[PDB]
Amino acid sequence: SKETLLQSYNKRLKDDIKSIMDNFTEIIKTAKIEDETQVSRATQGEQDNYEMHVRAANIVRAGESLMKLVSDLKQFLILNDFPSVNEAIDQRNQQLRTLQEECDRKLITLRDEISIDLYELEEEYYSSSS
Amino acid sequence: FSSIFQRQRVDALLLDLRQKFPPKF
Amino acid sequence: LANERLRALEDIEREIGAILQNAGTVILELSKEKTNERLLDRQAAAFTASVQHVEAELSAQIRYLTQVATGQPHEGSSYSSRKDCQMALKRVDYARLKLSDVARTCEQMLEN
Amino acid sequence: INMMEYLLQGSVLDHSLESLIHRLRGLCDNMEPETFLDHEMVFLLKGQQASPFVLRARRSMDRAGAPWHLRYLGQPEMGDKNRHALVRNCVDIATSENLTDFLMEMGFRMDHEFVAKGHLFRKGIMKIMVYKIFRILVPGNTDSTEALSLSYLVELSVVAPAGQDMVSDDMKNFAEQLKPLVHLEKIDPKR
Amino acid sequence: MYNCLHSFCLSLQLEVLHSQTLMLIRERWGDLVQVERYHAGKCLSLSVWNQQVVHKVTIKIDENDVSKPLQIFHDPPLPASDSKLVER
Amino acid sequence: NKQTFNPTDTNALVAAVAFGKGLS
Amino acid sequence: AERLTKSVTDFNSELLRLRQHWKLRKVGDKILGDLSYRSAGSLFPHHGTFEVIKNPLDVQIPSDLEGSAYIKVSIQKQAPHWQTKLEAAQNVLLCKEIFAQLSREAVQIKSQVPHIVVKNQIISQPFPSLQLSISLCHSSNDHLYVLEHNLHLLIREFHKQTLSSIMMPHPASAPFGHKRMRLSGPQAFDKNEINSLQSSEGLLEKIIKQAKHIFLRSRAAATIDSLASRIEDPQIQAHWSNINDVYESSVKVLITSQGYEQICK
Repeated sequence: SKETLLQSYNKRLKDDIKSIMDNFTEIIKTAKIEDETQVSRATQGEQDNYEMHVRAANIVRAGESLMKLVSDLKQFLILNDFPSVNEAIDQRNQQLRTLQEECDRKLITLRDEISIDLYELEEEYYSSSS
Repeated sequence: FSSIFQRQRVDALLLDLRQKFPPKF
Repeated sequence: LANERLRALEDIEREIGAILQNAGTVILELSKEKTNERLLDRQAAAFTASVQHVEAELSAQIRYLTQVATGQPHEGSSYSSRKDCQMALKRVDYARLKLSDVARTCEQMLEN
Repeated sequence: INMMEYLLQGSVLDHSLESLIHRLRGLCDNMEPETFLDHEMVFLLKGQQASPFVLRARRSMDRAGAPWHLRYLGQPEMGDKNRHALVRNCVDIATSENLTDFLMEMGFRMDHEFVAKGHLFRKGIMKIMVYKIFRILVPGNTDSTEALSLSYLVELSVVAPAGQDMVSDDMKNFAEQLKPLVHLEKIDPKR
Repeated sequence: MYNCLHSFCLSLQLEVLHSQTLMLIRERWGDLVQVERYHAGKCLSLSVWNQQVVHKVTIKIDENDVSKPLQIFHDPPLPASDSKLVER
Repeated sequence: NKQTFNPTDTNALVAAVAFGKGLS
Repeated sequence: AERLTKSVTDFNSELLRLRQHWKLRKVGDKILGDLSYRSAGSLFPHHGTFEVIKNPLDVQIPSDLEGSAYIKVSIQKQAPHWQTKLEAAQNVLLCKEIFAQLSREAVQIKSQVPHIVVKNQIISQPFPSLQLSISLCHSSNDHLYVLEHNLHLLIREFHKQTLSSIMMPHPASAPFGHKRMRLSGPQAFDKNEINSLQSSEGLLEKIIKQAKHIFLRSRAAATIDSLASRIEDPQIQAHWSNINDVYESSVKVLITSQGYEQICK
């Protein structure tokens, strides 16, 4: 139903909120210093760097996912709204009706003027003896 | 680096053709 | 009807400023001497709370557009009434060609 | 036969109403707001009936040709035929200005009043109307009135003949389009 | 191999004609004139000028004689030899 | 977040016009 | 960081046109829109549900609404791009029902001197010496235009009783109906007034009445032209009213002598 879609959008919004915080927390959690107990520390620093690299790219792809999921609802909102939907439908009605009445007045004047010319021609023919 | 939405009677009487002319080997 | 696209542009074009906020945080962080630690801390706090008001903007955008979800009929035929001048206009053009033929019939009696 | 009704009640503040009417022109046909105004007058007959023959007469002063219309409605019904709308017994006849003077003969008198002014829209059989109710002080005149409430008292009515049941499905399904905006209810006329 | 395409395309012509009949029947009548018999790619009969407003025409084909198209023989009517109308 | 509808006020409205209280 | 700055600095710009110029709808995963006049008040069981595919973009109108078809009458003495596309399909969509009703009216209704139809040809013989053809010119890409140009307005006003507000009266006690029938309850109308207000007239009778009006005016013109050409002796004068009715007219005919017309009034 509609409420299922609303809950799905809410769940993915909360997942988007959770992912960003989960990305920022693990970057600084792994930056803490611990004493070595038979470690051979030569391999740990490159591991920490190579794990930091993917965690920052996780933030980058989280921003990209935000950009895409905002556009996902952009087309959802654009199809069912009411800012001027009941308003812009009638604003084209009277605008074209004004032109309709202007053309009606123009054709009325042309008809009257023409008919005058026709009667003038008629009485010009009647002016001749015929 | 589709259908004409008349195939159902087309195929039905074509089915009548398959029980009269079956495929023959 | 451009208000919500302006809100979406506010959501989008803020993110460049967010990138610059993160950059100004990290460059001041990697500096050995930081006289303006307050500027660094307010950059970090602004980046923290500003993604939050972007979320608030998204929530306001969807809540303003939530409960208007239905179908919409484009009622009336405004183009049908609009085209009602055009056949009168071509009738006027028919009268124009009729009077042009009247003039052409008036032409040949002038020479002879 | 004798017809019956279906009434849904509610009260919505006017500041949030402006979006709701956006839906009214977004699903129905091309109707415009009307803002009709009526005068309402309560009368009753003190007959031998246990419940007095109490009725409410309307008259639209703004529109000519609409005469005095009496509405005699019955007691509330607790039937299982319709659990979400008011089931009432009504007889509705329109008569001219010979109504009010004729009603003085059987002792129809001053009970109360409420002036109705607002919009009405329809879609098939459902009629949703959003109107202001006005209360009078010094009831002799009609100009010394005031708003009986600030929240708009919104009603929805469906008329049906005798019988013709199985209607609660369509009204509920059409109200599901407007459930986040409005919460209609079947309230008792008492308490 | 001629005789099989003889059989099947004529049946395919019968396919076309049997389809053509039923798509005409559904719509264009004012119901004043109706259909009496009709077969699966074989034949058809109709009635016109019926008893409530009688005359019939039966359209058949043979299962041989490729030289001839779907038959048009008068039923109850049997019109006189028209120098155009029967010929039409 | 705001109470545009008020059930107590609605129940007062449906009872105020029922009989004669709050008029004198 | 720099990858997304240049990636964001037109898709939704055109998407705000189809909501305003036409009717928009969403189902499943695809955006569509109807073409029928249900919103304009047409009770025809058909939906012109065209779809939209993002590419620019494109609209896709389904079958049975393609080509060009119109109506042509003839008397005879013989025994952006998407905006254009949607209305072009809608014209044929309306012409579907136009000649459907026109064809079924000729057969379903008994008439004096009835006419025929073959496939799209109403051949009518109103008068013994007059016959006219009405044709659904289905081009699937001599004539008088006034009849069908008026018929467009006839069906447009035939959409109006499905679209106007006469059947929504003001009172709550009067849900629907006409004002005259509401008056007839208390103020009982006379027997003439009961049956004068009701009117159920077919389109074709009005069409043939207009044709008879035009033909009779042409015949009167032929008589007065025969009078003018044959008889120029006193003088001939014909004058017509500048305002006219659809059925009846009023004309002035003067046959007055050559020299002293001002006396013989």
